[PDB]
Amino acid sequence: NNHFRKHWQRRVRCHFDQPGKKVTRRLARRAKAAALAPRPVDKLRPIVRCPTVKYNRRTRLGRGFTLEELKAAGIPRLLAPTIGIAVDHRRKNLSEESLAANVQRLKDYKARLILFPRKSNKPKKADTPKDQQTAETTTSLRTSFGVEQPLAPGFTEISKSEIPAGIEGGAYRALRKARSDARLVGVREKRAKEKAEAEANKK
Amino acid sequence: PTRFSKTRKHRGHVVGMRHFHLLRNHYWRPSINIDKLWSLVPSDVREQYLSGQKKDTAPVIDLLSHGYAKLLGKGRLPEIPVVVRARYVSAEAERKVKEAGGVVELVA
RNA sequence: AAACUUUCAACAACGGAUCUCUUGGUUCUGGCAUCGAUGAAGAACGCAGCGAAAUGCGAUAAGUAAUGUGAAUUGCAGAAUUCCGUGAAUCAUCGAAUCUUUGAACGCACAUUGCGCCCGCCGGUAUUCCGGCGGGCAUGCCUGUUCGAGCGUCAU
RNA sequence: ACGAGAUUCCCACUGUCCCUAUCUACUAUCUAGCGAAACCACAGCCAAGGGAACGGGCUUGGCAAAAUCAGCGGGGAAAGAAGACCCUGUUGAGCUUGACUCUAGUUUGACAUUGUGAAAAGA
RNA sequence: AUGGCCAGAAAGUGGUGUUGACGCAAUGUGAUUUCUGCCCAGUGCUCUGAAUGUCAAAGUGAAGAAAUUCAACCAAGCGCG
RNA sequence: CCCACCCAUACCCCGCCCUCAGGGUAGAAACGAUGCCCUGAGGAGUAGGCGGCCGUGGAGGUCAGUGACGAAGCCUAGGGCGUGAGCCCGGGUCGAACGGCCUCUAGUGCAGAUCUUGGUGGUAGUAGCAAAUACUUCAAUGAGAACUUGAAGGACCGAAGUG
RNA sequence: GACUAAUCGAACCAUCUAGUAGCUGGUUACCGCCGAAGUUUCCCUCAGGAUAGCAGUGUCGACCUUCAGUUUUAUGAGGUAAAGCGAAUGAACUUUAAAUAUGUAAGAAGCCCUUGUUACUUAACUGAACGUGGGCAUUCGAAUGUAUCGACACUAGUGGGCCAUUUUUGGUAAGCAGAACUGGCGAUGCGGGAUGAACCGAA
RNA sequence: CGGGACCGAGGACCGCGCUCUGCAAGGAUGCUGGCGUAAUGGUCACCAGCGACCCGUCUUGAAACACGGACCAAGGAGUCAAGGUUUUGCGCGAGUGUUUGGGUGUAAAACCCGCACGCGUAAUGAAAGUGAACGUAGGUGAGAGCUUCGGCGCAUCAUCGACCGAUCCUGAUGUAUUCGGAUGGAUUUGAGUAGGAGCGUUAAGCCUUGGACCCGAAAGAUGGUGAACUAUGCUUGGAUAGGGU
RNA sequence: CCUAGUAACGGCGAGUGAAGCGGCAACAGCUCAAAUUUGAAAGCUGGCUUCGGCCCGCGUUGUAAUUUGGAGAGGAUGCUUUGGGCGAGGCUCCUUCUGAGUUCCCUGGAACGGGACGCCACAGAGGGUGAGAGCCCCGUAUAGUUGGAAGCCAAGCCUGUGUAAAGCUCCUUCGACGAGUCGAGUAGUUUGGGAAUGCUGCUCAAAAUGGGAGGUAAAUUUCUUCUAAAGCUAAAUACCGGCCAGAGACCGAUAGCGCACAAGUAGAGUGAUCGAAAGAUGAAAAGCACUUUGAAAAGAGGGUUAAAUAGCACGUGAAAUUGUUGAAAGGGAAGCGCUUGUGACCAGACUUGCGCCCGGCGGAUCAUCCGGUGUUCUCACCGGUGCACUCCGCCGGGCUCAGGCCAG
Repeated sequence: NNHFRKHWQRRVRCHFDQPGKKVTRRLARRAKAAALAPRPVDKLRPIVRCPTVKYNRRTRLGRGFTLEELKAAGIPRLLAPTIGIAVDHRRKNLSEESLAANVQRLKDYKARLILFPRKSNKPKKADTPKDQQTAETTTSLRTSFGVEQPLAPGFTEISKSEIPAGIEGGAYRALRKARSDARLVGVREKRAKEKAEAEANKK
Repeated sequence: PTRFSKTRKHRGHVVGMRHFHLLRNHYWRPSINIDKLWSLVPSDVREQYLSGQKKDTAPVIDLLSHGYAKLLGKGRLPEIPVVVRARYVSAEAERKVKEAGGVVELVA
């Protein structure tokens, strides 16, 4: 299983520039942080659940918050990308739980936000006052607003009187019955339709 | 290293069905036998449960958090009631959990 | 016995190995984005007191200006530099210029230093002739200007 | 008729021989000057023996005396002979043909370019 | 000559062609003299002479809920004569 | 038929080398224990397999390493060690660096390839230096004159020319 | 098939390109320890393959069980020589019995008895097979030899060669041609055959 | 009882012995002479006696043939990468692997961090799917080691059983009366379970693919350059005594 | 990075081969066409300008504002939003400047070598200087420190305020959305998508909850996702070209690029193109004055140099091959092995050691005891005591033993 039948020597990529590229990336990050100070170096991201049945046990960071999440948090969609919040217009909220989690995330960020006035001599009422502008800040939203609990807890404890009775017949029999019903959903519907037609014909 | 090779010494002497667009994530269901079930409990709590200092509590184990979807039934269990939450379970694994005095809860 | 041929040694030849050296290669890494009708890359021909080449330069020709430095250059010759200075130097920098004939190459040509056209200026007796000098004259396309063509559509 | 085409004969003619001899020039030769190359495992007298039909070197004999010059063409060397010939190929290439698969050209049909009126036969 | 024989990738392309059968093109034979053993009809050459016998694509009909399937019809060539 | 005698790397005895095998060696006065001591047997080798050592360029560590009072290199009818590849020293030449030990590393070891590049022999002072008719005398120049010049002669091209 | 710049049955230049070759040539220090092989069996052959066998390094297992190109004993094959027929009968006669080499067997892992079953077999619970239990250690039931074990792993060459004694099968005018075993050589020096792939001695 | 030759390994004692004040008994001492340096010894050159083919290379069984080699110096040919496999060393171990990345730095080093992921921890089936204890993880026979001397028995081997999946047959209680598939059998099968052994790394051997030990072919293809030679043609020029018929 | 050598494709099989998810690096979003400004083309190129504008025009076959599906338009409703100008300070790039021995001795032509005594070090990187230099010189380290230009960022501070534009919340309603295009057939090509891929040509050719996709062909009924046929946009990514810079367990003049040199040069070819060889005197030319022999080249003396055994043939100067000198051998090969011999030339070894007995010197680090100290805790060291029948050296004799080579 050796794929060396093409002119492979023309397209060999070595990586001797790995430490140099790491140094260049760190220099670029330092320059971006110095240019963006006192703002954090990154944008606030929502918590999303990974697709497919393999990865839906785990949550991670998404692209941006939804318009519904911004509306429920009270943050206008034009103000949001100017105060460090990422916006994603494609994503929708199919269920209430993720919507509530991301709305609470936005409200925590809004409670921790310090908003400097556009003009120092003319502050507005949406702006943070000068007596509150001084506080210990964070510069990594991926760290301070990360995924705290990416998986469910793998172990809890309950009293022995709170042990559930379980599904009737057993979980194995419940799984077998669910698979059988899914396989026979159409045949039983056709049989019921034929029986109803026969009953209507010979009532 | 070239000085250790034999060349230096030899110097002077020379079926079934096809499945189009297979997605492996459809078939993700890792399995754990019941003889490894107590190893998912943290060590101090596991030793307390096995010693018998917890006679009023039962451990609830989420297999999907540990990365398992099916509970298989190789081995034997101690006589301690355990709540197990799993996507799939074998008949023998359920039978052994029920003898141990716990229950297998189905999740998705 | 010598000579000759061969062997061994010393010194001398022939030749350029060995050793040591390296203003050069080779590979990797890091930084930067900047050619040309405002005429590029390339080519030719020239330029030094004494050069054929390499280098630099373009009839302002081993260079001019400007800025900085501050006493050379050097193979020969000849001159320095008021050294208490608008200042040496094959110096460095470089923002101002010069930049022959060409070349995408542009009046038409070019195997020719061939032949033109337009407009000014100057000189030779000069309204007519002769000569010199300066500025122009390629193609495709765009925007606008102005001059036009066609019962193509009309009004009067 | 013509012919640097292939063949047999006749007369003349004669150094083709018989049968060789002699002369001239230029070389070869010697000297002064100048000055290569091919080739070269090592070397070079033979005889008999050396199973594989081969000896220069081994065995047994004949023998065998420095250093040289002109010739010579028996071996040994010497042929762009690593040629030519024969044999072999996962052989190469040119060429031929109802060998295979294709194909330029040619030919035939259909759709499009493709419009305006008639008359007749079928829907 | 709305042609023959060629050329070009194509072209509002070129040649033959400033050409027209006493011409142009392709063959075979090879001055003159001599000279066409006798007769066909198998292969071949050519006849739009009747056929659909073979019969592509397109088009036409039948069934089917449709994919599709089945039918005729069917140019040139081949075949037959 | 008989007696004596000759000699193989064969056989016997002895020494030495190596390999293999079997033993001994700590209340350590005790050892490159990867050592030392005792005993026995065995020894050809192509294809092939394995082990140990020697050498070359470069790297880390180390030797308080060598060196202009002479490094490296080279020559040597001068020596010492090793079965061997090799190692070391003396003498001569020379002029600026180099080596030992343990690890690391490789563009690491030549007699052959009608090799590659460069250099050099025998042949050998040899083969030739022989088409185009041809040269000679005196003087001058000069270190030196057949093939320079002047004069004096003799010849050739022979007008489809050596013009 | 001439000529197209000394190049022509398809010129020259650069590139693809370090094109491919199974064919030719070459392939670089020393010492030590082992050390080979030519139809064995299967496959359509030549322009063929695998494969057995023989080798070296590692290990491991109780390196435990013993085993053996040998003799003897018992019994086969070779009854073939031979003795007698005052034994019978007449190589084919036999009381007895050759030589050369040759097959099989020779223990506690063995032998025998008993009990059942049988889906084997037999007229048959009869033989045989499978189990069951028991007895036989009083000598473990010839000789000689025995640094000779076993099982893995990985690696390598050679796997339809030459000569010769013997046996055997065919042949030729005469030569000779197939097989089987064994020995030698290819891989090998030494003493002797004056000399030397195949001889003698000896490694 | 004589005569001669070659050798002297070892290095306190220990032993077997005897002829027992000692010895010839587990290996040489004693006495004496010359010389003390090229005398012994060694190296080189040569003579003498005996011995002794020219090296690779190729071929087959082997020779012979054939091919290469005038001489010398310097280069000069099993390498690197990826992926397997077995063995050796090392770390951790049901886990293992920091180095894609992030942090940090005395800055390509070293040090530190973690989500995911890879391999392993479970297999079987074409698939849907199902998925590994009757037993101190079984019985019997061996088996190192240990033993309280009765036995316990590692690894491993042989044999009989048990469990999981696949195949075939039967089809229980139940029931969306057409689903469900228990129980019991029979064949093979799988490096399956039956008290985990793997993951990472180093070193060596072998494969497998790349130019792949080095040097070569006749070739094939892509794009360019030539009619100064020569072939043919067009345009424009030049040239060729004297005789015979 | 992983997915993954997996799904899949593949004569007679050699082989080929993605994607979603997941972790990370980097992240950034938007503009049109389809609407009547219609109570006012509100838009724009060019020319002339007194810089106030004014003209020639483009354009209604549509130039501004508004809207882009995330929506929007119309309403309703009540709150919020905005324009300019200074600017401390910081950063980027060139510029002035930076520590310490030429102290003494020896070798040497020359110290930059050896020895002694110092000093600097946020500098002991590198190079030069007559041989290995931290302190002779350039540089090197570090904070800064002179002078200059152009940008960027930025703590804050002055002012205008609502004519107008903008955001938020709700809603009956409305809500235009790209055509020879999508799609279908067929042909070629391509792909893992030779049932599921893309592209292009020809023919046919759409629609309005429509259309595309949902990797096995079709009909029926559902569902899920987006919204094609118009357009812009930094970063993370690539880099055998160019420019600048720093490095290496790389090569060391037949190596490394073909080229360390007047190298893509000289040279060759009609041309396309092909394409070398070739570095080193010495620290300093001090590159040989002068004499003499030769026509000259040169030779010989004699200087120069540390050395000409460095003479512009030039560091070192191997082998092949050659000359001279010295030695030897040779009757059709030499070379080589074992063993003597001759000649020539050499390495070792040896030269005396140790121990007793006398005699003569020169000294008390003899034994014991005391104190101090260290140790291995019983052994030592240091200071006092020796008073010479004891220790330690030296010199004369004598004796034993052991000593080199060859032999009987």
